[PDB]
Amino acid sequence: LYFQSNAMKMTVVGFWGGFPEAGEATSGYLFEHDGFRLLVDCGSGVLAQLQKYITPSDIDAVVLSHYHHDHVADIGVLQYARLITSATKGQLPELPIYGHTFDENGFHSLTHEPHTKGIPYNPEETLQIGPFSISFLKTVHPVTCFAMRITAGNDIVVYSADSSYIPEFIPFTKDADLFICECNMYAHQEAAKAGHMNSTEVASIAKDANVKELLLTHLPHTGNPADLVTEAKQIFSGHITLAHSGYVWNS
Amino acid sequence: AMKMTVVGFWGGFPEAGEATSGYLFEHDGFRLLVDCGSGVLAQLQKYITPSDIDAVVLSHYHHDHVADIGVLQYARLITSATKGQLPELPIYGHTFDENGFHSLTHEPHTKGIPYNPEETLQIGPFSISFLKTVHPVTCFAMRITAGNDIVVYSADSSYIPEFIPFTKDADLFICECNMYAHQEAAKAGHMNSTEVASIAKDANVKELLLTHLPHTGNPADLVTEAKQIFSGHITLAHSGYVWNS
Ligand code: NA
Ligand code: NA
Ligand SMILES: [Zn+2]
Ligand SMILES: [Zn+2]
Ligand SMILES: [Zn+2]
Ligand SMILES: [Zn+2]
Repeated sequence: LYFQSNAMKMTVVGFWGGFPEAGEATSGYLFEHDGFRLLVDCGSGVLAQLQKYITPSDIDAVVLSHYHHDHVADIGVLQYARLITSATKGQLPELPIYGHTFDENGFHSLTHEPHTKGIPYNPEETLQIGPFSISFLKTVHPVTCFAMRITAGNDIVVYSADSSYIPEFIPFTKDADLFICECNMYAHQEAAKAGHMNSTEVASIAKDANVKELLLTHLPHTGNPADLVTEAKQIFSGHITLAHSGYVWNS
Repeated sequence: AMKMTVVGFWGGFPEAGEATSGYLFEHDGFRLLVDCGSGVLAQLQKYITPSDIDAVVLSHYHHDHVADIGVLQYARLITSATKGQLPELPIYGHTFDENGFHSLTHEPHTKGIPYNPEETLQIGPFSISFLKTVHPVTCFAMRITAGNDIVVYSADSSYIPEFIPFTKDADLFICECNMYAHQEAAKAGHMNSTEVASIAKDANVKELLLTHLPHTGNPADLVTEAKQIFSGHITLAHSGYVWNS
């Protein structure tokens, strides 16, 4: 394959855990490589926020970690956007939306023929979506969920999706250039019961896996989330970024 | 007295940084959200908090009118767990879409409450009657009263003459206007500016608010088109538009 390294751009579209704060969005991350636009998760407010960066026609594929509302809320209106745009501005190609099949109802919802098509992913195999190669790790969370290791050439981006701490994250996240990790809890808070991680746990993974940059996301709605960075810095010495709308990372 | 804030107004899907159908009604401190589409929970918090919502009522289960119900359920759950227990939030909807109605319940945070389109519904200080619209899925327009004020919300529909008695003397008619005057609307279960203006005229409404807007052309032309037929006050929906009685 002839996909170039160091030519991937990741833009944070939404980053709030559970529900969005004012004027923003829950989980949604735009990955771009040589004109191919991959949307990772598609939560509440994501279609509105996405259009700060690209049009709905510009999306080439969507991939989903799990079917919680904060990760899929805008799939339906995305399907309507493709249908309406095709009718009024010119026919678009069928949009593939990649999801797991452990929630059959959730997976079925991804297809709105002929505008979008649900395509299953197999978490035990490596998926190719345009220039992106993706492998998966099953997380620990109240519904079936998969973390993703997204590569193009030699680039490595890991997205935790949602999880409580598991040691399997260490080998999975090994040497990642960017680790986009949920951090729903502060250091003083127990997170595992809820299927989430705290800043201590997240920082531990970043350190053990020797990641280059840690991006704290899926943020809580109490406190000052900047404190998560301060807490994580006590443990992990690499670069730490707090997710915000329009944060851009270049590989 | 009654107040209405446009939270979202785009038809089908939202434009950048905005939202699809969602209208916040307020009377005597009671906050009623009419429809709950995409981007609505994000936009709503420019005005009130999720805790502040007292009830929600839904015209139909198309994605552009219900997309944010799930994250609203999560907002109530999360807020109760972290900031203090909230009352159970009633979400009123029709029962003809069984799966859609069932979704509205997430105990103990929200509860689906059926409305009967043949009866008048009482939600706190608001009284709502319904008109079945013509649209690809089952849908109901709403005549919403509090005190001496009347607001009619078309929800989504192709033109039907039953709108005229239903909308009679409304202080505000919030009407979908998905098509320009030159465009066929009925076959899509929508209305054009000519049809909308025809209802406002025949019903003698006091203000007309054009909403559920299209994503082509210049929507200001809808106002110009409607004014050729309806001589009353005409407003094009935008984020944060406030109507007061
Ligand atoms: Na393109
Ligand atoms: Na209140
Ligand atoms: Zn989540
Ligand atoms: Zn989740
Ligand atoms: Zn609609
Ligand atoms: Zn509709």
